[PDB]
Amino acid sequence: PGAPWWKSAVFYQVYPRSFKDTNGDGIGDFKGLTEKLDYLKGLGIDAIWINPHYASPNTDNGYDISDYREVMKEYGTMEDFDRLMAELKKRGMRLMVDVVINHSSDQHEWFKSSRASKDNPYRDYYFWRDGKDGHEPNNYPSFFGGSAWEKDPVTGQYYLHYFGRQQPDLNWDTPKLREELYAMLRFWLDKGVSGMRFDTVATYSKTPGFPDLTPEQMKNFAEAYTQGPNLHRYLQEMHEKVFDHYDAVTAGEIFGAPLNQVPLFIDSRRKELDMAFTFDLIRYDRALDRWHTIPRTLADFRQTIDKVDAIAGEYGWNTFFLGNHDNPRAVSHFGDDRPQWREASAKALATVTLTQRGTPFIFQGDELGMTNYPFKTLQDFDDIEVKGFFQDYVETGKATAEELLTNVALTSRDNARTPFQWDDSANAGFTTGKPWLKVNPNYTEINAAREIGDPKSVYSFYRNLISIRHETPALSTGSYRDIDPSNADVYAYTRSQDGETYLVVVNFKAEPRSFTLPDGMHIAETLIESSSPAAPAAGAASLELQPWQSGIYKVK
Ligand SMILES: O[C@H]1[C@H](O)[C@@H](O)CN2CC[C@H](O)[C@H]12
Ligand SMILES: [Ca+2]
Repeated sequence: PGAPWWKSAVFYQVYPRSFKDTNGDGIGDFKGLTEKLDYLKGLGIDAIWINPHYASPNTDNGYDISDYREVMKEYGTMEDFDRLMAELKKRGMRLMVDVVINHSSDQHEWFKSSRASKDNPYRDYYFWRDGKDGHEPNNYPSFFGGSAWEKDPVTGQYYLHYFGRQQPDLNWDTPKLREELYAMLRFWLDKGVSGMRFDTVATYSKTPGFPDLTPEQMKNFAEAYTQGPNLHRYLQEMHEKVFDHYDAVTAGEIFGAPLNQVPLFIDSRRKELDMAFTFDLIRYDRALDRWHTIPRTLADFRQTIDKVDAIAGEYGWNTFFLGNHDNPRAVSHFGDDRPQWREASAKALATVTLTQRGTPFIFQGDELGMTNYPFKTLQDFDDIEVKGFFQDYVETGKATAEELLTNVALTSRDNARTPFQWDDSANAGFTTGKPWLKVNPNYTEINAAREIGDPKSVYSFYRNLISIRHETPALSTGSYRDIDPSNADVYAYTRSQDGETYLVVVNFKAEPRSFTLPDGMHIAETLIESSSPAAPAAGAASLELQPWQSGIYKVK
């Protein structure tokens, strides 16, 4: 046969709100993105995943949708969206949109209607329950602070919201609701979108009766929220009624679920979703409370990647990324963002990202080596999630405001949301006004204009890597083997296909290291290296590595 285009594609994630402002209000928009398509095409991007672009009050920057058929006012008009679509097609590029249907905004007409009385036809489009013992219906906590149940004086009942209080969860147990969601998907699919990514797909099915979580379940409530008994039945129904009739690739953001459950969502035979977005790797060093970090090593990094790759089996398929809108900057998180190591570790991480088995997603700015932001106060964070931590940990006295600041500065989602650094003009050329979130001061040295014409820049390294992955089948769809899962200094692995085998070797330490190839394996050619003064000699049986050196080789 032949593998789907998405298996060998290189994606780029665009967080519109922080990509390019074209009208000075401080917020990125569609015209800004459209304006930059040549830039992304020049980088080598085959497809783009854009975060929510629908009408929204923005309590959660797009993830709280008030109208699924209207574009977000801040991003432009439907006309602008259409133009973006057309310009993408002109360049033979594809678009993947985010689909948020676990919950809607509390400003969506379905909710306004639903909440008005106990007897309207939209009551069951959401979850309404009586409280118990003078308290909420049960002990369900919300990811964004306090209880997941909010009382509404109009009826005396509580509505469910796993996330924000203004993000009431939709009721998938109601057939009419499901049908409205399907009609909604076709609306966008009919416009030609090539892919759909489903925000927290594993939480659609709620547990019948809403019994309290046990003390143990309470310790990782996210997991219990992915245990609805009708989850896969709904996902299968959605595929049968919708995707079965289209040519779009589907991807699921499997948030909170144990890795062993992943295959149920992506095994092509099950006819649910095509690709998986998991959190195991990107949160491999994150505490349960989500704002503390736990020390880990390369050994933990690779072993996690090893498990994730393994559950894709023969019929499944994974996405791979080191960054996104919900996590700290890749170079800061996995590399070394100190002035003297930022570029070297950034290039090394790029080598990892583009040689992994699965479909790579490059988050905007990582091609430049962008870092975390130097937050000084809790007020420097815009994120609703941080407010949630304050409510749950500072007001309850479990931690001081300074403790929260110290720790969340390294885990916050806002680290990834500061304006993309185009050049060194005001606000790194992101806007002519005041950015919605402060630009990182390091924009004077880290910016696209400065790296674009520099063949030694992190940008060029990514471009060269993308070019190379595109020309080497084994690097996309080939098998994967970790040479030594327990090694905490150097990450080395092979990718193979149709007799050809490649070797990737990446030094994660800021010191010289050595690597001996597996018995009987020899360097045949060097495809590329970063931070290396000399390529190995043909036939080499070992490698000498500089601090943070990376390389892709064809072996024999
Ligand atoms: O970005 C968030 C968003 O705030 C919510 O709609 C929930 N989603 C699931 C968790 C994932 O990170 C994503
Ligand atoms: Ca704007």
